Amino acid sequence: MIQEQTMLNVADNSGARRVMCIKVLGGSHRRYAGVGDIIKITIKEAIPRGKVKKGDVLKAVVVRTKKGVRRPDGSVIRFDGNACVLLNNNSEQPIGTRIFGPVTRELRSEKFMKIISLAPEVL
Amino acid sequence: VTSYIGGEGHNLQEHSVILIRGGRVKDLPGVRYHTVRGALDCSGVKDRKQARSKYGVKRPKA
Amino acid sequence: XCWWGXSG
Amino acid sequence: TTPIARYRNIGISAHIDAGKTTTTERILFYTGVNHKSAATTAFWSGMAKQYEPHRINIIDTPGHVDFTIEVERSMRVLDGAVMVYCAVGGVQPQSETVWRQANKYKVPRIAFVNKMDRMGANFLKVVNQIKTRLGANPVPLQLAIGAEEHFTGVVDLVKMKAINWNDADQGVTFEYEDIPADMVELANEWHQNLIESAAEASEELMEKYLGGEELTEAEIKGALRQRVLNNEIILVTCGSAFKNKGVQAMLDAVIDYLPSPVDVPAINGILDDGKDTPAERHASDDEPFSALAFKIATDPFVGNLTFFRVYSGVVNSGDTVLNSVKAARERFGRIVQMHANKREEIKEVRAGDIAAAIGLKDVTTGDTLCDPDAPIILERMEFPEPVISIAVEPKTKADQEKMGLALGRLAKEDPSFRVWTDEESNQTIIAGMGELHLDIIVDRMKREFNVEANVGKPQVAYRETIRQKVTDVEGKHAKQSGGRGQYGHVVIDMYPLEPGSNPKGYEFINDIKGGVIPGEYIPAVDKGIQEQLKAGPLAGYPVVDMGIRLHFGSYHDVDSSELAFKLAASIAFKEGFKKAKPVLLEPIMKVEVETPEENTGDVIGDLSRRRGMLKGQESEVTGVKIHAEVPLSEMFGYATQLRSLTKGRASYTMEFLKYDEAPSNVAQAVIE
RNA sequence: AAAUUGAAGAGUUUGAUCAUGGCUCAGAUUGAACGCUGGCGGCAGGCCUAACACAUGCAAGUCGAACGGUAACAGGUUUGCUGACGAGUGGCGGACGGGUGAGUAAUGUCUGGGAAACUGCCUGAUGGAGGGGGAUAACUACUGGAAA
RNA sequence: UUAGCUAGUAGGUGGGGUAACGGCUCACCUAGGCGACGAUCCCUAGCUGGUCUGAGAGGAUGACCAGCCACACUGGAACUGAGACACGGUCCAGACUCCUACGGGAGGCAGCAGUGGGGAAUAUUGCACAAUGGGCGCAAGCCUGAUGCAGCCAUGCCGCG
RNA sequence: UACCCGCAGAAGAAGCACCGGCUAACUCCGUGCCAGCAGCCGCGGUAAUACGGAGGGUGCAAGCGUUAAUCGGAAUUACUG
Ligand SMILES: Nc1nc2c(ncn2[C@@H]2O[C@H](COP(=O)(O)OP(=O)(O)O)[C@@H](O)[C@H]2O)c(=O)[nH]1
Ligand SMILES: [Mg+2]
Ligand SMILES: [Mg+2]
Ligand SMILES: [Mg+2]
Ligand SMILES: [Mg+2]
Ligand SMILES: [Mg+2]
Ligand SMILES: [Mg+2]
Ligand SMILES: [Mg+2]
Ligand SMILES: [Mg+2]
Ligand SMILES: [Mg+2]
Ligand SMILES: [Mg+2]
Ligand SMILES: [Mg+2]
Ligand SMILES: [Mg+2]
Ligand SMILES: [Mg+2]
Ligand SMILES: [Mg+2]
Ligand SMILES: [Mg+2]
Repeated sequence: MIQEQTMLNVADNSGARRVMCIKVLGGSHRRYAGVGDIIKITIKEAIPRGKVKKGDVLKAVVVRTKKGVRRPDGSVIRFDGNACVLLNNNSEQPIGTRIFGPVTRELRSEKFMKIISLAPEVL
Repeated sequence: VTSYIGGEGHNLQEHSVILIRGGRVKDLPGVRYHTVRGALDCSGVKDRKQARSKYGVKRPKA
Repeated sequence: XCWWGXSG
Repeated sequence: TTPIARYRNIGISAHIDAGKTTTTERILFYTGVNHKSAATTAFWSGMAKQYEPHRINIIDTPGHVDFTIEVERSMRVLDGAVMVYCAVGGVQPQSETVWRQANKYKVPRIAFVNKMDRMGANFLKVVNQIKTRLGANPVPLQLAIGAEEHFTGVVDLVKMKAINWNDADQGVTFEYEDIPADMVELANEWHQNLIESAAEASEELMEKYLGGEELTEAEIKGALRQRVLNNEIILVTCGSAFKNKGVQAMLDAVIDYLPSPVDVPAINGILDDGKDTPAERHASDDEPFSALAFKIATDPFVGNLTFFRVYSGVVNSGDTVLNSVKAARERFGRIVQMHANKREEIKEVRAGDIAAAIGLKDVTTGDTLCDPDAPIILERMEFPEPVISIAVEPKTKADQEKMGLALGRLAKEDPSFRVWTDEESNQTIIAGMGELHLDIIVDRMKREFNVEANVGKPQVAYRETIRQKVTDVEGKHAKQSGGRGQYGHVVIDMYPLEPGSNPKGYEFINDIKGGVIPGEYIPAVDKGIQEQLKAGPLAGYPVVDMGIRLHFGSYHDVDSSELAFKLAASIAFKEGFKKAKPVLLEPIMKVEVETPEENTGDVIGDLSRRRGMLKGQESEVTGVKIHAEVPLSEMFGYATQLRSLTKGRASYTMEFLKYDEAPSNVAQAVIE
């Protein structure tokens, strides 16, 4: 359940270390972003010489959430942190070339086959 | 830095890729470099038949 | 300033 | 190591969306099944493997008028041509242009009608359109048994047998069967037309046919080859590159009806340099090596790839070459030929074949590569003049150095794309054959090179002129406060000179009489006035068509100096310009437009919508010529609007004519 | 016997002078570059920058006289029977040769010493080399993975 | 325009450890040790035989050839072996890139050739083990981008037209 | 392959800098503090051996100039001195 002001760790190698959701996209009065939801973000921390710089505003896809996801059998998969993969503002494609940490089959859509194929573990 | 274009005609404009070599222009304070003519964007002096190598002018077809 | 034939 | 020079060099040319990429993909599939953009080599026997497997050099040429440059180079280099026509579209605007490019190089061509399966598609209609719009003779080698939804295959007129392809095998297996009786009633008449055309070319077969003896298949096929080489006729076949029916047969027709490298006329050129002696290089290995460079490209893991066509002679690795056009000595190594599956190193390239020489350091597009001994200069390929120009300014100041390198690299690979820096605005202006062409170069500069840029409209070079004459303009410059001061007094008359009176457009009159102004100071006054023209008082634009008269003045024995008189002249010039009526001038272009008669009203109206004034109109056998005088500021992206009005069938040329004054609304806009 | 038998000045501060004092020039050199030009041979040299990133081919294998076996080839439906040896076990090499100068102001290098050591292959000497045990690759059968 | 630095630090005793000596390591004991003959810290740097220049002293330099040192994507660690904490070995971690059927896999040109990039600037994806070496083998042989050559280049010297 | 022999025929093969002094080598024409030149001094505003060109000369030569860099001259860090 990611809302505006939520800080998320970055799962890619774009160079952003921490990001803040500034808007949950996809609806008017939309409140929460879960796994697989695109959110506008601002880089609050970035490594030097990275592909992204502190203050940049761009889209991101939420890949791991502490609230977790629900499976059709009632199973719940939860993580110990909220993490996102930064996406180009226009093409909604991943800025980085590597994905760190597990991801959920919730991202197995056509837009996110890149992320799925690069994740170390998909559960 | 500042460089001196030498010869009667210069084609240099803005954003011109050129090659610079040492050489101070006594009467110009701060100009300690000379543009090389005949190199990259910079061209050779037109109708030059003496010291053509210094000004990068090809041998006349004569 | 305005076309390949040079000119304004 | 030589194939018997039975390779079929061909180029796929058609209107956009016609099927050029689908057809070529199917060509690679069928030739590849027979075995156990960019140039490609395949191997094609017959469908029944009747023909000896021949190398097929296939290039899919781009349909867009924006990318016409590639069609030009392809038609010249490629001996044969295959024109794809959409069955619903028939002869669309671009397909009309590609015909003319083939006409320029006299390239023998056959026609494949694609999209037979599509609804409302008629094979005969497209043949009728080919005869009426392109003014050419179309002969149906193959008729189509099925139409639209009921399209099931393509019938063969020469054998008078229906061909059924296998839907399950993806068209891999051909079948031969009787023509349905409903289809046959039409087939007989078309087969008679095929026979009639073959007889005309041979003349010997013509008398035999008139007597009444049936022409041989061996003899009809021969005569049809004869006439395609003559360029008198075109051969039409129909197929669906999606339903996988018909493409296979068209290839066998290409091999049996198109020219070999030997069949085409030998390339013409200037032997050595000077005297314009005809090179007359015959296309054969024995004659001195001759080649031309087309479609140069760059690879990250390979050296620059320079695609070349060897007309005569054989080139090898470690072989010296001469760039006749650039006067540059060259050497050849690492040649590669690209098959559909892979690219392979080849030690030698026989005449009549195309390959890509990796690492050719001095070879741009349109360069003639020949042996240093016995040099030959084949002419450079036709390069079209750009039709639209836009200003490119880098989004970041740092990108300016990178952008210039990037646009130059794009300009080296593509002849049509041009780059320059206008002296007035010092802006980078790019020129291209279409709006889309410029857009793709911009995207490449961003996607390929790391340089994003801002598109803009070029800044027009405004001029200033004077209306009305102001007399008795006096300018006194005095700086005397102790020691040596500078004193100069000049009385001048600023008048508007006529536009055509003198080449400079400026006249200085030494009307001084007596010793009022010493002769030595008059040149300094003239120098100050010329300097003022360089930066106009109102808007900073250069002054033009203006002359002045110096009639009186004053001096001092110690104070007067050349510099003092120049500054006094500058003061007087400004005062006179302020009172004389200063008007900005807008450059006017003489524009000539060739338009189809139907759209002449639309083009004339568009020119009238612009502040342009029509000065002429010539009706022509092909098109209607319109002459108009239009300010260059109004002439921006004119090609886009002109193409929208005329279905991209109209071309325009322009030349700077004169600097007529701008309208007040535009002139005030320029001042701001 | 012979094996450094080796050291040059000039221009420019002044109206002129002398001193001081810089600046500049004449010489040699270079992993050079550039501009113009270019017949040839011999010999040498050739990323000085990003120890930047590297597509591809190759740069370390060999031994059947260690051993089971013989895939395959060649001879005398078949075999290890032979030549010869794929794969495998075993031995040896792979620490050499080749590249580069990032690090390193001394833990390195050079100069001269030392004392408390090791050392395949090579070499000289003196002997021995006795007699057994268990296992395992390849292999066969089965089975998993797109491949590894 | 770096004055203090050090606590296994400095030494002793015992144990362990290494092929070997040794705070090498550990326990205890003592309170040492270095430093204006510049310790510590900071910047820079492979070192040498030599080279260039200078009458010489000296100054500059360390490309090529030979000796030595160090390094092998980055950081760490061991294994085997006489010998490596190993360029084309292993394990881990990190950055990066590639293959995939999406389950997982793979790699390291500062070898030679070669490409992009940077730069004023620097070469062929050549041939052969014939010679000289090296590895293996009884040898024959095989392997050898060592080496021998060949290409490119007025880059230098030298000779000639 | 080096090398040697036979053939044909002057045939296939010269450029680059410089000339005020320092520093070897001079006049004319254009130009008129402009355009340019320049290592240093300095030249050019109407007879410019200093600029641009022509003729003539000079230096070197398959090279010749220019820039960069090192040492010398610099006793201009002087141990010699
Ligand atoms: N129905 C039908 N569609 C076709 C056929 N050939 C090509 N197309 C479609 O036409 C579209 C454009 O074809 P393309 O090869 O891109 O044409 P190009 O732009 O001339 O290269 C493709 O998406 C094809 O699906 C055909 O024979 N039948
Ligand atoms: Mg296409
Ligand atoms: Mg359409
Ligand atoms: Mg290096
Ligand atoms: Mg170092
Ligand atoms: Mg270093
Ligand atoms: Mg001395
Ligand atoms: Mg061990
Ligand atoms: Mg190794
Ligand atoms: Mg390696
Ligand atoms: Mg290499
Ligand atoms: Mg570069
Ligand atoms: Mg090998
Ligand atoms: Mg003299
Ligand atoms: Mg002369
Ligand atoms: Mg000295």
